Amino acid sequence: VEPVVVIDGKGHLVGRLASVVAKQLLNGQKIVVVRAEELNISGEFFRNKLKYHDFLRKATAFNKTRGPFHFRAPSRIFYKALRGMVSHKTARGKAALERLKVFEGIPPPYDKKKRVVVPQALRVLRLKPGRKYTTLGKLSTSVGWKYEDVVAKLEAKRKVSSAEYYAKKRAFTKKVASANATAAESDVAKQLAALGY
Amino acid sequence: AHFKEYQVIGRRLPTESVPEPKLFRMRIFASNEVIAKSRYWYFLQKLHKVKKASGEIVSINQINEAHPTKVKNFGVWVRYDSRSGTHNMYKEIRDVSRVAAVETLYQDMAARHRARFRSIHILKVAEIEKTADVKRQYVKQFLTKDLKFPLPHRVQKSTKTFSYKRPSTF
Amino acid sequence: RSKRSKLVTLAQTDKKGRENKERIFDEVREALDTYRYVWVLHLDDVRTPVLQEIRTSWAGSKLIMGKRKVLQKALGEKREEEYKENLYQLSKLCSGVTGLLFTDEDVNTVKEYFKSYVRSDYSRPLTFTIPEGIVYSRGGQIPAEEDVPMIHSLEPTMRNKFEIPTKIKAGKITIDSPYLVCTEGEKLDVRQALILKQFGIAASEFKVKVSAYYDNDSSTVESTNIN
Amino acid sequence: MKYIQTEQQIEVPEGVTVSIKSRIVKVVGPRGTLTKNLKHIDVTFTKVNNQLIKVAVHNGGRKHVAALRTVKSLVDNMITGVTKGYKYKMRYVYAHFPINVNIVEKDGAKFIEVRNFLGDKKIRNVPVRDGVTIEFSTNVKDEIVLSGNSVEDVSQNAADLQQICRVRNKDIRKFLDGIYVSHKGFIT
RNA sequence: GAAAUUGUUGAAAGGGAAGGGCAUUUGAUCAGACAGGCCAGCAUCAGUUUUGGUGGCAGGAUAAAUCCAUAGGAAUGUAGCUUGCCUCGGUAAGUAUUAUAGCCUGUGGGAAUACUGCCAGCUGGGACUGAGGACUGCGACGUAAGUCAAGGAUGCUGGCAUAAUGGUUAUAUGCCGCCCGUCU
RNA sequence: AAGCUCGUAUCAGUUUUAUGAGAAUAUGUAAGAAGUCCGACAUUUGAAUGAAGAGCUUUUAGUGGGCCAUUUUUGGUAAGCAGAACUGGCGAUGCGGGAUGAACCGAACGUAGAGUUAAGGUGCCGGAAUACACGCUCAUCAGACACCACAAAAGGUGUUAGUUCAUCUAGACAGCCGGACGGUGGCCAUGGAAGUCGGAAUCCGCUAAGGAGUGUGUAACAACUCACCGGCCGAAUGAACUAGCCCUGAAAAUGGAUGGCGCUCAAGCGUGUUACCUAUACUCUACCGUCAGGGUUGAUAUGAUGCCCUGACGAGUAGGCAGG
RNA sequence: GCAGUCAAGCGUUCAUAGCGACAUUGCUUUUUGAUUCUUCGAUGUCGGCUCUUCCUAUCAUACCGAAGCAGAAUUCGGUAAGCGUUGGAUUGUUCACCCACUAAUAGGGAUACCCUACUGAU
RNA sequence: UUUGCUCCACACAAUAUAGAUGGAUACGAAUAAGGCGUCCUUGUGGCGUCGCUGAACCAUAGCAGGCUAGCAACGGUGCACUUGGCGGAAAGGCCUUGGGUGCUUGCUGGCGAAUUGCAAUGUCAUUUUGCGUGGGGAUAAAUCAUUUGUAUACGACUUAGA
Repeated sequence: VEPVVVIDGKGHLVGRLASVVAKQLLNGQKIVVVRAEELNISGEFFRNKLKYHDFLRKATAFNKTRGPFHFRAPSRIFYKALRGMVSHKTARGKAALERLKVFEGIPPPYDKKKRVVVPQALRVLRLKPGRKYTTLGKLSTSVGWKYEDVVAKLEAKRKVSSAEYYAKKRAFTKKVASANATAAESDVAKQLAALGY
Repeated sequence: AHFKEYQVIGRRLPTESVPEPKLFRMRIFASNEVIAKSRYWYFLQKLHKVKKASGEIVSINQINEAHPTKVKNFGVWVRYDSRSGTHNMYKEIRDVSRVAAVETLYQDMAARHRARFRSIHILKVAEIEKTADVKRQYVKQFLTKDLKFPLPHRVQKSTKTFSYKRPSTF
Repeated sequence: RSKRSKLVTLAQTDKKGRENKERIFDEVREALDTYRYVWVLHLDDVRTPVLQEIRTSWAGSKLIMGKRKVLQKALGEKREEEYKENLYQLSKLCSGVTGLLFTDEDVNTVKEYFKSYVRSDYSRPLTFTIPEGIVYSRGGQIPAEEDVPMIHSLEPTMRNKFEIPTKIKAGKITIDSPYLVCTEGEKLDVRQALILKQFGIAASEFKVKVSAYYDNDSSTVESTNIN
Repeated sequence: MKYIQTEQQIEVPEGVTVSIKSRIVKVVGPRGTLTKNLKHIDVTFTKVNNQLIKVAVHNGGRKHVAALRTVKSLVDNMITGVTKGYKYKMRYVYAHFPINVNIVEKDGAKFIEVRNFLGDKKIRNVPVRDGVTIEFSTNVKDEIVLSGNSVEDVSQNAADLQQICRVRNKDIRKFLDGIYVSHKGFIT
């Protein structure tokens, strides 16, 4: 429906987000993803770390400079397990992934913009309670992403500036809501109340 | 499938010097009439040495249960032939009608013992009108009075893919 | 799965069953009609040779012990059901461990004999201590020459559950500081009861008490409330 | 088999207070304050009045229930830390070589130093944690006293030092020396 | 004065392959007819087919049920009564069988509905198709001449009359494709 | 293929009746005029079903290398193994699915359009639902398809559903305390051995219960505990066995795979209900082509191998036939 | 290996129509370390280097548990493959087996200019 | 090497889109919990209220959006100026003062729309570039050749030279 969609990757699941992201791509909704270090995976840390090490040991026997790249950072993990879902070798693939832009944290301009989610991939919904999961930021930090303390800091700055925004917006919407309330019990409003507004 | 209850009554053969072999009925569970008839011959062969050519149906009657509204804690005896040799069972159910109860039971055996419908003889199904004859706990715990319990963490299901709310259960 | 495995033995002993329960339930009612009196004796802490002694003492009387509700089975708790009349009232008062006595000689000799009968048993009374030196079988109650040292195997237990500071040099056991084991005028902790067991100190007075009696030909309850 | 619910209760005396937001628990009372996080175990609390409180599980499995009694065992220890406070005690023993024992406060870290283990030259530091106090023993030779409100903290600290003074390469059937605990009781 | 092969110019494409096949786009290029050729749309009907709503019917235990009346019973015990405390109602028992709630079984009553199946019952939306080429016949409407959904489609209207549709062709794109012949 | 005879014709990789040989399966024959009587008996003339035909004579081309699967049967550990016999698939044979294939499931082909399905599937690659519903399972290599990498025996204080035995408000089990006596330190054994270094035996009184005594351990003794009983608390609980999921059994070495991604109230395993996806297979329709049954020299006109009407069918190496 | 015993279980139901779990007993070239120099048709073509990487079921180097561990060192076992495993003596022959060092001297597997790969360069 | 290079607007040309055709509308944090209004003892406080999908919110009428008339209110909004702020993670945008400038569909009037002939995307946006426009702005390196040699297969890397 929109030109652009801006996903928060928090409390989310890699496979089940990758899937919908792929289909929305190949139907043509340009997508950006952010906060991928707040992402999550089913299964415990040790399981996911061993799944990563078994990939890690796989390179070309004779020359590693051409062989598989064991990318570390979380956005690139999500991109890995998305380009497995699309035909990157073709041109339709490459012209899908020229619609995908994946980041950590929320850099600009997107921090001022509307973050969304996907309910059919959330952890809290699409898992049972009383069950494990792994934080991707911690996993990447445990296999050599050397950056985790920094996105923390910038997330702090964005959080405080957004809370200071939220105060203003809450006050202003309080004012307009009080105004519309005072605008109530007036026939110009009562007609709309009859017609569902 | 969506099971049904069926009366089936059969008669060995009209024959000279043995007219009207006495009668043979069964209470039978199936989706339609034909599977009832086939299960009827299948169990009826087991009881004694007769066949479909040496057999015949008297008639059948579909059985609508008398009290749909009434909860009825049933208890049922079953024999079945598993992967290994056969063995028996008694189970305890809190369901509405015999048909919905056994429809749940066949699924339950299908889960817990890989019980397909062929190898599972309904020995008997019954009602337990009073308390103090239930043995199990996974029925008993629903029966105390003033009973209440919550449904936490309802997994809602949106049709849309995106949403703008970072949702909440309740 | 994931159970606590109940530990099993191969002992030649066997369990009691219900045959003993029905046996004593029969024998109580057997004693009832044949004997005249039915005495109730409240006693919670009793000794095996002492019970042997009092068993062999009174053959004219018959002492029997058993579970409370099995005695209620035999005698019958209510007035509505009982072996004979005017026993249900005595059925109520018997709260704790009780031993039933059946006499036919005299009502007064029974109540007075056990008030005369007093012994020395463990508290379960005065205070005691140990010196800050070598420890003995009594632990300084007697002269140390005739007092023999405790055996060194149980010294870790003294450290563990009696909590006492101790350290084992060559075979004499020793300590650095003394410890008053208990005080007077208070019912004892389990460590205090057990250390006076280990010393072998039955410092507590012991009297078996009576709470009531019965008599058939009168068919009445004798209320004798004494300790 | 989905026991439809199960419950335990935590009974509490008057003078102590407790307070719980979602699973974030605090205990404030005579000795002072304690706090713990329970966001990982997915249970539910409800108060009746002011001495008693019901943990509860709805529609739970065996593991999901076996959390519960452990939580009860946690919370009673928490409360009793504030009512009584806990007391452990160790003795620093030797055959031939007298141990040196020392508290040191460097950078406010309150380290515990030990030396002269069978004549070894190495210094072995054991730090001290929050909300736990240490006391060298009065009037008991070769003895040390611990005091605090957090059982887990004091016990972990007691374990650290007796692992750090651990003998290796040698036979404990002949060699004896090592710091262990006399007992584990309350302050009161 | 052909072909392999080679150069210059013009056009086009190009990240470890190329070439071919089905359809189309872009670009280049091109024949035919208007003095009736090309592309489309609307209505009605025919064939195949898909998908909705609504109507009438028969069945089974002439549904069971619900509902109404009716006898009896019991509790996961309702009122009421009784007891122990006690924040003076609130627990625990014991009573109590409708009482200051009600339920179950059994009998009886008259309907509806679901479920299944039937309609030569109606009615609508959407796609593909347009074959054949004076008439002949089984048919319906009717008093009727004649009319018609009756042995295969016609009518009305619009614009263009040009590289616009289409064809060829390089190329991109989706998908597919194992190198030819021969003995085994 | 060329003739001759039939034409509704003898027939059938087929059933049924009847009856044989050797229980079913399989296997054989009869189911009429070519038969019944000494000129008499026609399609109710002797069961069902189906029939682009059936038979006789002459001649012509190619062919006569086996493999695999089911069954009976012989051997063994059995093979990409051998001894025998029936049937089927291949080879000549495309196509949808099996991720891909000498052998599996489905289905045999003109060119095309629409429709509907098969086997297999519907998280994304990928057209089709992150449909609904009951359960289970959480694997430090989970598992994801029958025969297209399987192992059992068993082990498992992981989870579930069970069976059968047992105990129980006349007080089940957990947990705390006490009781847990004599001849007795039982017999020789010994230097010392007293409930336990040890061999033989192994009992009786009181008993609620207490063995000539499970472990702790003294040179001996001693002391402590449960197994055996009673108390204090009060509701269920224990033993054995079974079977589903799970772990283990169940290992190599260039870096490596449920097909990849990844998936855990699943996108897994077990079951059900509808809906949905698409193959040259099915239906309908136009056209081509052959083949067969029918009509058609007749004036006027042009083709008689021609024209017209109807129907069904179309793969195909060697080889054969006809038109080009 | 063969033959028993013990025998959880199985068998239209079953001891005894019969199998069978785990242990046990039967000597199998000698009861007092006396030895015995027993290599008895090794019928195949590799053998021996330059030299790279991988596996662990580790020979030392790590950290650990238990063992009569008083110590030193040793006997086993566990996680462990990060790093290391030699110089000579003897045969066409790999078969055969010593001396000494060191911490040890573990076992295994894997013409050539032409396009590719590798090492390097605009 | 003729006056080339740039930035302000603007008339015309081309070159194509991985594909605009009302708005990419801002908290964070948990989910066996929380948002919002409010009260006071400022709290892990109380009182009330909400959720069950954004099927919302904001915007929206005029010829693809004209010319005009007023009524009422001091507002909203565009455009270029102007003031002071804020933000470095990939800020390249978000605020705010001042006026100017319009339009107002907040309410009520008048005029015009035809003929594209019943529809045919019925062209409205935005990338890049060029040639011309009339107005400001600044008027350099590198390579080769040569020489060295810290380098050296040839190239290259490093140096020097008005």
